[PDB]
Amino acid sequence: MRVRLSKTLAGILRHHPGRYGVRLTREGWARVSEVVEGLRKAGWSWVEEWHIVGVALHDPKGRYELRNGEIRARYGHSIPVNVEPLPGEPPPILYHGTTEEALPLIMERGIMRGRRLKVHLTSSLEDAVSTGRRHGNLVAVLLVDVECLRRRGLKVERMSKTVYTVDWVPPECIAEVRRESLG
Ligand SMILES: [Cl-]
Ligand SMILES: [Cl-]
Ligand SMILES: [Cl-]
Ligand SMILES: [Cl-]
Repeated sequence: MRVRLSKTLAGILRHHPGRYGVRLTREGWARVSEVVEGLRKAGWSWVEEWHIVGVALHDPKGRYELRNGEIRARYGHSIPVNVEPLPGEPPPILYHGTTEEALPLIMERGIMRGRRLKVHLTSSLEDAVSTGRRHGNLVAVLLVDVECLRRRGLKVERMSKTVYTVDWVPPECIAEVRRESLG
């Protein structure tokens, strides 16, 4: 964390900009120079703007967006911001990675947001597993019926090539559960 630049940047842009001296607009935008200065004040003496540009442009998932001198995270916020969705229709199945410990409550009342503003879904099975493992448990992957969501009046918004958001996933819209412990 304190050694991982992209992980630290995601935290600044999604959860806690103020303690790095970073101001965000209500669309999530930060000045890259202000991000670099905030990281340097926090002890990252070697960080330069070309690092932050590369964290964004070489990110494998499209976590970040640049615009002349500014940067934002496209999704994952716990800070209230508005990010406009990308064009594109979601595929019929999306994945959500979680823990086996969370399954009984998910089965009762669905997937609900944690600290983030929205529930996040991915078209990449690999990424769903990686995300579940961050919750540090036996990983469970939920296969989510996207048109079930839309039939329930939930908008499914594309925030990056592979990541989509929704307010809530009703338990009826969970098509399949795959448990790590049974692989
Ligand atoms: Cl968001
Ligand atoms: Cl708005
Ligand atoms: Cl926007
Ligand atoms: Cl999420």
